[PDB]
Amino acid sequence: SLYKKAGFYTKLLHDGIQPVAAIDSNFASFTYTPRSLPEDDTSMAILSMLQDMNFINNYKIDCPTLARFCLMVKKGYRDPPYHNWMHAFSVSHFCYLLYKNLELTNYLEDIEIFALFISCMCHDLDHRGTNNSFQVASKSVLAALYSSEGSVMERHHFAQAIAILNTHGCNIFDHFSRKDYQRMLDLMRDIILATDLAHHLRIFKDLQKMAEVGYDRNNKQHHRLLLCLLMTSCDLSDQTKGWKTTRKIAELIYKEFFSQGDLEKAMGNRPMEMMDREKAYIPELQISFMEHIAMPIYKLLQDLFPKAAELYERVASNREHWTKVSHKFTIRGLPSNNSLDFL
Ligand SMILES: FC(F)(F)c1ccc(C2(Nc3nc(Cl)nc4[nH]ncc34)CC2)cc1
Ligand SMILES: [Mg+2]
Ligand SMILES: [Zn+2]
Repeated sequence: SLYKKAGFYTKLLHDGIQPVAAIDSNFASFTYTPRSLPEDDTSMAILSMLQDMNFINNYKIDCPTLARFCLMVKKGYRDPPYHNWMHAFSVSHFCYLLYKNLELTNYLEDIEIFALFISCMCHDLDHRGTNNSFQVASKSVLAALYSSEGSVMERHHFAQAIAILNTHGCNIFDHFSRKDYQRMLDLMRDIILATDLAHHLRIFKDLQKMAEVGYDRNNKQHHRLLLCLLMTSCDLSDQTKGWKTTRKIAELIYKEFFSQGDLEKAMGNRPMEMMDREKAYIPELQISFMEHIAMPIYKLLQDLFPKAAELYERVASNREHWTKVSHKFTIRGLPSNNSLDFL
């Protein structure tokens, strides 16, 4: 359960902005797997995505500042099995895919799409590999600061994003007017807070009403609801890839969850079944998660955007795969080598 922080640019300045096709001919496709990109090339890819969506020119972002901001964001992640920089990078890449494939400019303002992308990069900053309940039970400093207000980790991720912006030479919004700077801060707050599953459960009925009634580009509340759904779709986007990706990501999620469970047992507390390596049955847990969480999210995206139908079908397909592998996976927890390669 010990996950380190790396700390407390010239290569990026020389040629950090590359045309996206030079990274991969399939870079703008829903079939691209951003986790296949070497970690050392992710900062360059973030700049390339911002350049390709024309945010650098349109918002007059200073490249050296953007380069330092990206490197600070990357250094802001610890190394738990799942909630690390590679997860934030892939979430950010999915946000770029939504922009490239769904024509978001017809549903949201350019500033909202910009905030969505930046929020994707920052959304799990300084994650400790533990959930909100753990912060409360361990009586952590983060729970002392935010438990009374809800979404302990999410409030911390936002606070860490703000601290990066307040670091000298990293303020990418420095030249914005007081009104636009505040709007960026407000959007990032709401978008990051939408990554709390408890928040998604609370607004579901309203998201399912919006899809039923149809999207209204002049309803400010519809813009807020869409941003929440888009953020959760980016957060769970590993579920829209091939079966090898979903299987590997399930292995990382449970390595992280089981370490939290071992830590709660060492504290003399009984963990949730899904966090207990002696009780958890991963195929059944993934089928419930796919059915209750990911599948309804992508079905809502399909209802609002017809081009997103392939995403839902890919998620439904990965859920069907868990049913088929459950015959070959006959143990609780993970095998001794923490790998699901045997499947
Ligand atoms: F809000 C939301 F965006 F929908 C969201 C919902 C769940 C989660 C996490 N929990 C999961 N639990 C299980 Cl069993 N499998 C998983 N696969 N990918 C994620 C995830 C990672 C914390 C994050 C965001
Ligand atoms: Mg999170
Ligand atoms: Zn996340």
